[PDB]
Amino acid sequence: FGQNFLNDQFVIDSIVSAINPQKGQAMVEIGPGLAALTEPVGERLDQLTVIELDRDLAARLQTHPFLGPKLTIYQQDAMTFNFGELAEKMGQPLRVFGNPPYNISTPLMFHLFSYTDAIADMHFMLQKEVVNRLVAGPNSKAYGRLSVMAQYYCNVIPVLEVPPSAFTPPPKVDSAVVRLVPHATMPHPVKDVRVLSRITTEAFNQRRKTIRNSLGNLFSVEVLTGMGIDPAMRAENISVAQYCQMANYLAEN
Ligand SMILES: [Cl-]
Ligand SMILES: [Cl-]
Repeated sequence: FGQNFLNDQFVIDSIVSAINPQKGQAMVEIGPGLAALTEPVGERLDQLTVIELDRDLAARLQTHPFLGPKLTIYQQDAMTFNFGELAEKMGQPLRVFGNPPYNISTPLMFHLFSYTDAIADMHFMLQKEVVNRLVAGPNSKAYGRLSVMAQYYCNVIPVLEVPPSAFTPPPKVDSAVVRLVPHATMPHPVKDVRVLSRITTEAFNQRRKTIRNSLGNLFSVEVLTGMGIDPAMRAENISVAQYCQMANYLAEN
């Protein structure tokens, strides 16, 4: 449980103009809620898809006077949803947007990243501290596994800052809308993304320990220094490119 609904008309119109929905596109809203974004987005379209977990909230959109005829509604967890299959059915990549429940906001990005070409872009309302993590550069408390994985997959652009008073009820923290665009060309292509995922996982479990300590399991001291990496570095010190280099190393050797 845990839902906060956008109430601010001027913020909503900002988010909507930021998303810039256009007829012909395959928009998919996650957590439409009380139709705060769904209404104004819907008005611009002839067809819309929404995934809403709450049984009552999904039922209400079904009988909405204007949205009703335009909507395909999936009453379920967005985590269990095959977006690739939808993009296949739609015949084009999806523009996913909305306000995912906090409890799945991190896993859903990962889920969505794996469909790669099936997603045109994403506009999400998320906790501020998560937006900080997504866009974080090295040498920061916010820089972590998520930073590296998201930046591997996507251009990450913070779009709008949203204070709690634009929600009923207000949340305990600040929020931000973030745009994520899967890379047309991978800046740091990686032969096996599973390896990058693993390196980052094991690296960031031991943030304080040095890369030499934290992943002496996977790389010898010579391998790291042969890559230009200082073994005395902690996980926060290693650039996104460097992580991708290490992943490419293990896959090729
Ligand atoms: Cl309503
Ligand atoms: Cl992290």
